[PDB]
This record gives sequence, structure tokens and C-alpha cells, in this order.
Amino acid sequence: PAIDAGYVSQVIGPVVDVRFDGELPSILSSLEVEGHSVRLVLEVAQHMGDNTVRCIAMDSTDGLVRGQKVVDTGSPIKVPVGRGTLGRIMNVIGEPVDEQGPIDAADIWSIHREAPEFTEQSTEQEILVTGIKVVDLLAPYQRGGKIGLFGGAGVGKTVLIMELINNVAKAHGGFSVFAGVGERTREGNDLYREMIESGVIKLGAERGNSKCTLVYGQMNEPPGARARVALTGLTVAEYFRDIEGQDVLLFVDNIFRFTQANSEVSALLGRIPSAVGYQPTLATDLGGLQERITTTTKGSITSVQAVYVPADDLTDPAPATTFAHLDATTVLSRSIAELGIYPAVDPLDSTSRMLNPNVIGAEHYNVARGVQKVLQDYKNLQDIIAILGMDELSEEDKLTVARARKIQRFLSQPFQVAEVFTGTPGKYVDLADTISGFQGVLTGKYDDLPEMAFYMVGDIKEVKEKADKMAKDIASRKEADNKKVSEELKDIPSLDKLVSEIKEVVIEEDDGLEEDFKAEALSSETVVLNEEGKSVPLPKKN
Amino acid sequence: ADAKALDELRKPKFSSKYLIQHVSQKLIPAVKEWEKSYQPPVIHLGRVLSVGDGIARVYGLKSVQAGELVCFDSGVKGMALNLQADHVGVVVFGNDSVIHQGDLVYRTGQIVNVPIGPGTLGRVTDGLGQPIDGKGPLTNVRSSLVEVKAPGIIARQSVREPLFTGVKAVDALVPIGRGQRELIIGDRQTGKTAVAIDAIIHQKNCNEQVPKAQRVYCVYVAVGQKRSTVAQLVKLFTQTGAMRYTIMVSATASDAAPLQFLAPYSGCAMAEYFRDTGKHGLIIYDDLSKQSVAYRQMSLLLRRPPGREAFPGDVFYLHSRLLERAAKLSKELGGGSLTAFPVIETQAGDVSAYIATNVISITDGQIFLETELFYKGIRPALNVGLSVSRVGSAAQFPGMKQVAGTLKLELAQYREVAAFAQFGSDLDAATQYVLERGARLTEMLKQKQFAPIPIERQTVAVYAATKGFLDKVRVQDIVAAEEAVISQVNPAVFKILKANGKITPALDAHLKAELRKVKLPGA
Ligand SMILES: Nc1ncnc2c1ncn2[C@@H]1O[C@H](COP(=O)(O)OP(=O)(O)OP(=O)(O)O)[C@@H](O)[C@H]1O
Ligand SMILES: Nc1ncnc2c1ncn2[C@@H]1O[C@H](COP(=O)(O)OP(=O)(O)O)[C@@H](O)[C@H]1O
Ligand SMILES: [Mg+2]
Ligand SMILES: [Mg+2]
Repeated sequence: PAIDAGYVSQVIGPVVDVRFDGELPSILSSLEVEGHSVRLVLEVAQHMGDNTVRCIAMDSTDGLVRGQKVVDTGSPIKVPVGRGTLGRIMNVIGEPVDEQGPIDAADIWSIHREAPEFTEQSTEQEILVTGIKVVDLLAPYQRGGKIGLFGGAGVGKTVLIMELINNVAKAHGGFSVFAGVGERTREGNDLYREMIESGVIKLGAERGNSKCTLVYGQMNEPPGARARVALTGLTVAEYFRDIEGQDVLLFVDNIFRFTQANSEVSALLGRIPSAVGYQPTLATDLGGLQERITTTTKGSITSVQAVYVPADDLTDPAPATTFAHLDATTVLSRSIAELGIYPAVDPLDSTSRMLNPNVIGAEHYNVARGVQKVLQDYKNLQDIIAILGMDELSEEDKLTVARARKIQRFLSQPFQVAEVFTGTPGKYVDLADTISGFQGVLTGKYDDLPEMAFYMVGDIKEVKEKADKMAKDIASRKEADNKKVSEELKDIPSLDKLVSEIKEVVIEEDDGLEEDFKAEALSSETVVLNEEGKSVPLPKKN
Repeated sequence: ADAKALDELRKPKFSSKYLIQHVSQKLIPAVKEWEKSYQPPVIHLGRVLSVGDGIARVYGLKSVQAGELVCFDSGVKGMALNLQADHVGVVVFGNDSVIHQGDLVYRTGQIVNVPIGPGTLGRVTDGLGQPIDGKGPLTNVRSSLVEVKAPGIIARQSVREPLFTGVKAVDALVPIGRGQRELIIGDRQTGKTAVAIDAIIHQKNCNEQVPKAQRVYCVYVAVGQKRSTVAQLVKLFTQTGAMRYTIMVSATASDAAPLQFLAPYSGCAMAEYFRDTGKHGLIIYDDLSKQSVAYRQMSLLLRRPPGREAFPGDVFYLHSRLLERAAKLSKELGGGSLTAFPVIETQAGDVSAYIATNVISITDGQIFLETELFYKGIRPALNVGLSVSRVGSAAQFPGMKQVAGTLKLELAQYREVAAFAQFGSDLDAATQYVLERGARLTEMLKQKQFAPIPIERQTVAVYAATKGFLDKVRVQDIVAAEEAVISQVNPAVFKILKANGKITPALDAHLKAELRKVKLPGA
């Protein structure tokens, strides 16, 4: 009872020091706080030195008193893994937050482990066709690769990661894990309700036929829950990769919030801060997390991670550290999105390890490098285009500018998840079609077509049909005078006839606020507690 | 100086007591000689060790909770921020000059809470719920915590209901769902407050004709502003009768930075009464970029390490945990909602700043207000290309959704044929059509202050703009033409558009009929 039960020494926001009279717990062990309003779980971070451990709290620490009993569990935060977690939502510590009863755990796995060794590294490169033109052309994804979507607050990496879910997650036959780390709870609810009506999540007795498990540590959570929920997502994916042995998709929306939550709790751990304001241990924390999202000899994790960049700064150390861990970076730009080009992928900053002629073929590699050379020459020209206008260019330079504006518009593409707020239906573009289309624009076969026929079209057929649609209208502007449906008898009851079918509403003018209200009688004085804990009015001195 | 070599010094190891009973009989007369020099010892109360910079370090308080509202003997209230091994760090909700070393700190026994209920409606409170309008204490109310966690995934549903803001540019182009959060971002003096005020006045106008469960109860949180501006605003709300539905939380520029920091949380706690009881709330955190500055002051006075621009690093969490409470609840939680309108002031149009991009990553859309459009008289100065509300889209007025799609496409074409013409030297006469239709629609979209427009009279006006019926007025008299359209068209068609919601064929028949028999003043 006494030993292996420490007491809360001090509370500093999300950081709780616990004092153990004997038998201190190991670092990364989970501690339960007894007597709290909710389940407060403390993960041990440091051994402070005077029989004091220093812990990070997975919930809010409001209500923690400096004597509270803290019970060691002798093990880290351990979450339910297995096939029984499919079609469920879990929080960071593994509790089900979908109100679907408990989680049928095949095993209960610790969220902390080591990365798979160098002996267990799988080194095999195969393409993952997404149906996105700019991704499949200029920065093609790997089928067991780590994929980072770098974004600057509103440039569209959640729309892009949702399109990658829509396009990839059904053609892929294995399981899928979505880890929401520090994002909107509205987006988690939308993803849940649209994975139910897609049949990817099946509720009730058909739960075993679900293809996706959701782990959510969203941005209303304290900094201890956002710093560990990526590890819960990795544990759920790692059980499928290792024990079940099959191919997993791991979508992590904002892996930046892991780093930001560690830098929030890191100032209160008593560390000297590093660059811009960050924890000194940024690179090893991110490395220890990101080295576990790999494929092995036994399984495969295709990892898509949204990476927020803080003030549109790619030299900020959390994006600049994340860049080393990714096989394919898709860098999304703000200035591209302000040209209306969606997805706002920077074609001269998004790289891949698969843009290699020994991997994707010489034709694909050559059309990708040709597109990049045209766009780079346009970017080199834009400074003199802005001042001197286009009238001072050479004629091969005007050809460069015309073809580059054409392929800038042609990398734009409507999405099947943006069709709900744009009206345009979304186009999946196969790899051979986008290769042949960009090869044709590079050779010169479409110099007759205008710029805006390439904008937001799927194939190179659809730029031709959009020129057919744009051209035909170029005359169709008026001559819709009468012979309308807007007559006064053929479909038409009268206006005062139309008022007579308006239904009446009941207006009460009571505001209905005092219906179920228990009103606390506030005092005229500040009621305080005295030395004995009795609710006494505030005494009168100063 | 070991620890096991110090616990061995708990057991007695002297065996010679010629000084224990020498001083044990001389200690009590010594303590009784210096007795009036003792302050009485303090264990469950507190005593101020050191106060400064708005942070009191308090000895004692053995059983305070973290985040608990403590009370100084001056009457000024605090918050037990960090409980430490020997003291308690308290942030002082008020001026720290009335706190001295040696002052008794009394624990109130409750985590920081504000009065919420129906009786807080109509009232101007400070950042902690204490009323400043002078008309008494808050009756018919109950206290509730300011730092409650936002509802989870399973306690939410998608926004469906359309929450009309009364602004034509907003309700046409950037429509706002009922549980949405929409950012009003712009420079200084660009109409950021005016959009939120028009939303509040429009909710007063709509509450008189909805059946008591679609009523929206506003809360205005005025953080960091001048007190004269808040006084003029409360005067305006009482002059228009809107104060019957709104609360005015105000922590002004002279107030302490814990009060300016906490005022959005107290305002959101007051509005969460309406969210959690099936009613509907609207909350405007006016200049959340001043709440971030007050929190940066609090963090740098606690000597916490600064990060980007100087901000603590949990300045994202500061705004995220606040704005996440603006939800649309599920059917088994009442169906209530809370719409948030955070306001962020940028410097010289830089929206890639730190707090700006922090809140753009939290909210569901933005309302950009450009200073160039504002200086040219286009008011509300909505940057139509940059402002977005996709969650409010497919949750808006169906009659307005019919007309606003071609409005959006024509404004997109107008922006690009204005970017096409950096110069007046080459006319095309095919782009000149859309360049005059776009200057028609821009003049159509601008409206004047404190007069929000009902959604049917917005729908009819934009119907009369994107179609014909307005091509004879040049650019100048389109405000007068739109007023003539609203006044001269038979007012039954507004009732049909309101109750049917959309434009039926039998309705746009009478729309094309009634719009041709109005007399436009530019001829
Ligand atoms: N729709 C409008 N039509 C005409 N004038 C307007 C309109 N909206 C605002 N204004 C004028 O613009 C001025 C600034 O308005 P407002 O106070 O709403 O902007 P603001 O962003 O709050 O500026 P600040 O934040 O610096 O107070 C006001 O004096 C108001 O008269
Ligand atoms: N592919 C796209 N097509 C059209 N609009 C987009 C696209 N991607 C982003 N947007 C616009 O950008 C906004 C932000 O998208 P989101 O993915 O939520 O950004 P982030 O996650 O980077 O903050 C959306 O509301 C949408 O209006
Ligand atoms: Mg996002
Ligand atoms: Mg203002």
C-alpha cells in the first residue's frame, strides 16, 4: 500500500512531480492518479533526484492537490491492439471514445518500443499510384514509403490527405490507421461519419469487417495527450505490421503537433531551450518516433504524414528536421494556392526518392525532369516578367512562359473530396495518362489550346473538351429573351395564392431559458475556506 | 550528503542529553517573550511570500487544487497556477498593488469559475463574471468552470443550420454554419468589429420571428480594447435592443493581463450554457490577437522560455482549447451549437504571422478584410478570393446557394480580368462585359454599417444583380437601384422565399415579373 504508491509533490501545468517513498518507477511507466474527477494518467519522464519522478499528464491537471495518491502500474501506457480495434476510435491511452462499448483486445501493447533494427530493414521500391497528377508525375510515392505533406496553415494538406485516403485506402487491400494528432475535432467527426457511410467503418456486429482504426489526440487535448497519441497510432499500426504481418496505411494528420506538444511540456521539465523556441531534444524525439514507421521483412507501413510549417517557414526546425525522415516530401505552397491551383503542390520543392530512371522508367523520369526544367526557367523569368512585362522576352522565352503557364494550370486537379465545396466532380488520373499528357505539352502538341483549358481538368482529353466547351460559348452569350418557364399561368399559382400555402409558426416570446434551471444563490461576500475548511465569508482587513 | 546517509540520522544517536532538557524548559518563555512579533502560523490558508509583476508566490495553501480560484484578503481574486513544494504561484486577476507580503490568501475551494445562466443575459461583466454595468449583482445564475474541455468526436454532428449574419458579402460568399468557427482577420481599421456587430444585430432581428429554439444568444468578448469603445458598443446594443440577447464580457486595455487572458474563457463558459442546453450561441472574441499578447506577457513574467515572435509555445493551445468549444452538438446532447467569430488583427496585411496562422489552423474558415478594398470605399472589404468557409457551404440558404454560385464565378472572372488589365490601353469588349458586370456586383455587395439585411432581401438583390435587371445603371446608382429593388418589389415574394427556403419555378416566375416593373434611378 505505501511503497509503489507515491504522492503528488508539485503540479506545473501539464507536468506533475510525484514523490515516491521507495521503489521509484521506471522512466516511461504510466502512473494513475487516484481521486481525480476523470482518469488521469501520468507518464514518467525524468527521475528528478530526491525520490521524485517528473511526469507528463495525459489529461488536464486541474484539481490536483499536493498530497494526492499516485499509483504505479509498473508498465508504460499500454493500448489495445489487434483486429478488435478496427472500426473503433481510441484516445491516447486507449479508451474507446466512440461509445461502442469496450475494445476487444487481441493484445495490450506498450506504446513505447524501439525502432526495428538495421537487419530488419526492407529496401524495395515500388510505386504507389495516387491519381493525383502532380504527385504521380513529379514526386511519386513509394508503396512502403514515408510520405510527408508540408503545409502552411490553409494550403490544403488535410484535403490532400483526405484525397489520399479516398484514392489509395480502398485500392490498398490491407488495414489502415488514422492518427489524429492535434487537429480539429470537427475533422475527426467528419472523417468518422464519412468512413461509416463508405463502409470502411462498419458499426455493430459487422465491426470485424472494418478496414480502418482511428486514434485521436485532437487540439483540445492537453500537451501530454498530443505528445503521445502519435505513438498510440504507431502501436496500432505496428501490431498489424509485425504480428499480423500485413500492409498498413498510417495517415498521421499533423505530426508537427507531436513536436509542438513536446516543446510545450519541455519548458516545464527544466530544460534550456534550443533554437527558435524548441526543446533541445527535438531531433531525437522526432527520430525515435519516425524510425518506427518503417516497413520490415515481415510487414509494411505506407506512412502519409501531414507536416504543418509554423509561419510559412520551411527553415523552422520542426519541418527542417522532419524533411530527413521522408522518402517523398510533397511541399504545399501558399503562393500556388493563391493562384487557385489546387492541390497547391510546389513542383520545384516536392521531391521523392522514386524520381529515379531505374525505378519509374526513363520516359516518366524524362517528362518529370522536363516539366521541372520548364517551371524552373519560368521561375527564373518571373522577376523580369513582373517589371518589364512579357513584351521584352525572347520568342523561345515566350514559348517557355506559355508552356509553363500551361503546365502550371495542368498540375491543378479537381478532387473527389473537394467536390462537396467546389461543385466540380473530381478526377482520378491514371499514371500513363498524366505521363502522356505532360509529354505532349512538353513537345508542343497543345500550343494551340489556351491557358485556362488546362485548369482543373483530369486528362489531356479533358483540356481538349474544355477548349471545345469554352470555344462554343465564346459566341453563346445572350438570346434567351422569352419562351421561358417564368410565365404566369402554365406552372403558376398567384402570389397571393402562394402566400396562402405558407404554414404558420408558433411564436412564444418567452426565450425558454428558465425551464430546467437550478439557480445558485450567490453571496454578497466572497465565500472562502478558513483554516478548518469551513465556508466562511471573507474577513475584513487587508 | 547522501539520502540513505541522512535517513540514518532520523534515529537518535546521541546518548547524552545535557542540552535537550536545557533548552526544552527555556524555549517556551523565549517564545512567549517574542509573541506579538509572530504572525499566526498558516497551513490551510496562505500567506504572500512575494508579489510582483502580477504574480504572487504564496506560502501555505496546503490543499489548494491546481487552477483553483484563491482569494486575497484585499478581495482581489487569484488563480493557483503552479503548486510547488514550498509555495504556490498565483496569477492575480486584478491589480497587484493591493497585495502585500504577509497578506492572507484564502482558498475558495473551487476551480476558476464564472456565473452562467439566463440572468447573465443583458449584462456587461468583466473578465471574471463580475458585472460592471452598475445594475446590481447577477441574479438567476449559477457558477460554472471556465476551463471545461471541448466535446469529443462522438458528441458532435455536422453543421446543417445556416446562421445568417446579415452581411451580404458574408452570407452570399462566405456563409457561416451554425456550429462553425469563422475567423475575421484583417488589418487595423478595416471593419472587423463591424461584421461581428452586424451579426449580433441581425440575430436580434431574427429572434423575433423564430419559434424559440432557433434563437441565437450572442456573447461579445472585448479583449484588450478601450473602455470607451465598449461603452459605445453597449450603448449601440441597447439602442437597437440587441442587449436582451447578448452578454458583454469585457477585459479592457487597462485591466490586468490575467483578466484579458481569461476573458475569452469566461465568455465561452457563458455561451456554453446556450450550447449545452439545446439553444444556440454565437460568440465573438474581439481581437484574440490581444489575448495572445496578454498571455505572452503572463508567460514572460513567469520567466517561461519564449519562442516565435516572443510567444510561449503553448500559445497555439491557448487558442485551440478555446475555439474547440464552439461545436455543433449531437442529437442526444440537445442539438445545441456555438458559433465562434475570433478576430485577429494583422500588421500590414501579413497573414503569415504566428498568431494569425495559428488561428487559421484552428478555425473552419477566414473572412479576410483587405485595407486596399477598404480605402477604396468597398465596405465590407471582403477579400473574395482569399476568404473561405467550406463547412458553412452546403449548410447555407438554398435560395442564396442558387444565386451565389454564379455570383462567385462572375466575381472570379472579374478578379482575373482586372488582373488581366494592369493598364488602361487595350479594350477587348468581351472582357469589358465581365469587367462591368463585376463592378456591378462589387457595388451590389457593399452595404452600410449597423443595418443588417434579411436573407431573402439579400437573395432577391443578388438575383437581380447576377441576372439582368441591373445593366442600365452604370456603376454609381447600384446602391440606389438595390434599394429600389427592395422597396418596389411586392413584399409577398420575400415571404414565399423565406418560407419555401429556395426559389421554386412558380417563384422565379414572379421574380422575373416583379423585377421588370421597378424603376431604376440610373437611366
Ligand atoms: N460596412 C461599412 N460601411 C461603411 N463604413 C464602415 C463599414 N464597416 C465599418 N465601417 C467604418 O470603419 C471604421 C472601422 O470599423 P471597425 O471598428 O469595425 O473596424 P476594426 O477592424 O474594429 O478597427 P479596429 O480593430 O482598429 O477598431 C468604423 O469607423 C466604421 O464607421
Ligand atoms: N484540393 C483543393 N481543392 C480546392 N480547395 C482546396 C483544396 N485544398 C485546400 N483547399 C482550400 O483550402 C482550405 C484549407 O484546407 P485544409 O486541407 O483544411 O488546410 P490545412 O489542413 O492545411 O489547414 C480548404 O477549406 C479549401 O477551401
Ligand atoms: Mg489540417
Ligand atoms: Mg475592432
